[PDB]
Amino acid sequence: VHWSAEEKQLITSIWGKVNVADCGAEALARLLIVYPWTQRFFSSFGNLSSATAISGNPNVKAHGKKVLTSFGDAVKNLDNIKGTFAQLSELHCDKLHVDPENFRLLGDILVIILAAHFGKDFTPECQAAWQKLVRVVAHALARKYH
Amino acid sequence: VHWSAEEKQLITSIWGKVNVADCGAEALARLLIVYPWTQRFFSSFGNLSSATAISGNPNVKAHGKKVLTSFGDAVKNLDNIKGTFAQLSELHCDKLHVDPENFRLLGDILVIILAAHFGKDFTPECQAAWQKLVRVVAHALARKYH
Amino acid sequence: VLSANDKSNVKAVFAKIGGQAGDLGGEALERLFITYPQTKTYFPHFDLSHGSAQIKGHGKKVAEALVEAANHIDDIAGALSKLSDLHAQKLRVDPVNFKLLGHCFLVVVAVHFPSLLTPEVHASLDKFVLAVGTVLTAKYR
Amino acid sequence: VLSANDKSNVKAVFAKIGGQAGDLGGEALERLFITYPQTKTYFPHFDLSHGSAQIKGHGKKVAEALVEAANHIDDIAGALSKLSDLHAQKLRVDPVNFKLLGHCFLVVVAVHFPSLLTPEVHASLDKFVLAVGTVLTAKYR
Ligand code: HEM
Ligand code: HEM
Ligand code: HEM
Ligand code: HEM
Repeated sequence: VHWSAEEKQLITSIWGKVNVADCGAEALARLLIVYPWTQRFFSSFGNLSSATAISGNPNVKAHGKKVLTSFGDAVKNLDNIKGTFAQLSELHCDKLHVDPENFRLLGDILVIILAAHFGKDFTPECQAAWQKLVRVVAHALARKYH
Repeated sequence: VHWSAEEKQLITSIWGKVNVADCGAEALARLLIVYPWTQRFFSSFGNLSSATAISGNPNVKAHGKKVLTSFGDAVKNLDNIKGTFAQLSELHCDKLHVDPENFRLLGDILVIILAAHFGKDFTPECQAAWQKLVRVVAHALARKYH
Repeated sequence: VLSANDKSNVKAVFAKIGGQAGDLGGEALERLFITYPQTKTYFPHFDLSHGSAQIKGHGKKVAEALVEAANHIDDIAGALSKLSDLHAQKLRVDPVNFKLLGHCFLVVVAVHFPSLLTPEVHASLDKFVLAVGTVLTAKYR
Repeated sequence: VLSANDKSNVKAVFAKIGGQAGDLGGEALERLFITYPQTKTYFPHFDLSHGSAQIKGHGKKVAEALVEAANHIDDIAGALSKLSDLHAQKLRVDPVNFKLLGHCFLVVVAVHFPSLLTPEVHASLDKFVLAVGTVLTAKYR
């Protein structure tokens, strides 16, 4: 709930270099494959019975861009993650019923995916700073119980 | 964070019938045995290398009474679990470093232990009401990150 | 892993709870939908209202595979061959939904059969139901 | 469970990452103590300061049992016989502390070896490290 100085500068000196499109499907395509009891919420997404398809569906494609577009709303407004994902705290609870663990799981997919897109320029401290940012955007949603 | 009417009346119409002593060691003796990577924090507790001893140590005996004595502080003050276990939120974080899961685990030991002490008089609704109370006393402590 | 005494305390208990299944396996699902409504999402085809012929009866089915799963304490994967697919590939049941059921099963036995479920028995029973689901998730993990 | 392609993608990757261990197994523990200080409680005997001969060197040991654990992809319990006790009975390592390490291991491979770790490979690798620890917790679960 506190943000040390170098953290803010670091989650952004690496944010603005994210291709919200390309790392968009990537976080989602990975989460449908490596955690496939999750495909259950995306049955309205079309054919998802193969990596080739889970990588390749248009619906999954442009839901990703949206999901990661939701992390830019964490980055810019680093003191008020409460207010930002408060409406998404509901929709990821009362509407769908997505167990907290799942968030924390997409969270890691995401911390893996830039650790691949940014190589050596994504350092342990930087990782210390994002896997933390995960755990809070992750928690903002985890509220409609608490 | 909201407490429906029959819930309050129910977590107490069953609270005051708890023998804080006897169900004290019980929740703790059970948690040391069925989750024994937890004994690691109780090395200063003496000989804990057998159920017979984990059931039977004096130090474990009178730490239990204390632990469950901490749930009576949840029951009476059902709107302010924040304030009550805010100092224990720290000590169960910055001092010892006890992973959130562990709490949630003692939580269940506890919801099991009265379901044995109260038989049929501990009904599904009543269970719906306590396993909930667990998840909040459980969360009050889970804060020194969030 | 289960050692003999695990496998044997998990027998002891299932030699008593042989009596009741649509009376005991059935009470742990009413406990599941009430404490965790969310898990009602898996049963739109079901009636979940206090008492119905579905939670009685599908209830009676869940005990069986746990009773069956106990009779084959060494080879449970095969002993629950169909089930692990129908739960992991088809219905696609979120992993955690097992611990809750598993834990729901413990309550009902703590309800009716107190002075069996001693701490050690608790442990065994836990390791068991806690590995019954493992073998039900097999397909995804 | 691991099927052939699991067991084989988990080979493919370990046939490349053969190159580096006190260079790769070692970078996932610096990632562990930094992202999760807490896990520093297990090493009062250690220096954890950026660079030391302990995280380099114990680092080089952790890759090995994961490399060894890969060479015996069918029988890993035995292939990590000592370790599972020294971690589960003696040091008594909290279960979750594995997923973090496991996940820490994925990062370092995502760091250095991007265009191997494709989504499917990610899955395999996950199932692997995620069952490497299982076999390390064996004693308690
Ligand atoms: C934890 C990080 C997550 C973030 C930041 C996030 C963000 C979002 C966003 C931006 C939307 C778009 C809603 C709209 O524009 O109307 C959404 C909806 C949705 N989310 Fe998430 N989400 C997260 C995790 C998850 C998880 C873990 C799941 C399931 C396991 C999930 C499943 C869904 C589904 C099914 C929708 C509705 C899309 C549709 O209509 O098909 N999300 N979320
Ligand atoms: C989640 C419900 C829990 C509650 C309500 C609770 C409550 C308490 C209370 C009342 C104390 C006494 C502190 C004092 O009087 O100075 C305490 C301390 C302590 N707690 Fe907990 N606790 C909980 C969970 C846990 C868990 C999950 C662990 C470890 C896995 C744990 C380990 C300890 C230890 C080691 C102490 C210090 C006792 C000593 O000095 O040896 N507690 N807690
Ligand atoms: C102790 C672990 C479990 C056992 C022993 C078990 C047992 C069973 C059995 C015996 C069936 C009947 C198969 C058939 O006749 O078609 C079944 C089906 C089913 N189970 Fe489970 N189950 C377990 C866990 C779960 C969990 C955790 C959930 C989700 C909350 C779940 C939800 C379902 C559903 C939705 C069906 C299909 C019902 C129908 O379509 O008629 N089960 N299970
Ligand atoms: C991928 C899973 C893991 C692997 C492959 C692994 C591997 C090893 C190896 C090879 C040793 C050396 C044994 C020896 O020479 O005595 C060891 C010891 C040790 N491990 Fe792990 N380990 C794993 C998980 C963990 C976790 C999760 C923790 C806790 C955060 C941990 C903490 C320790 C500690 C404290 C020692 C003893 C160090 C010493 O006393 O010198 N390990 N492990």
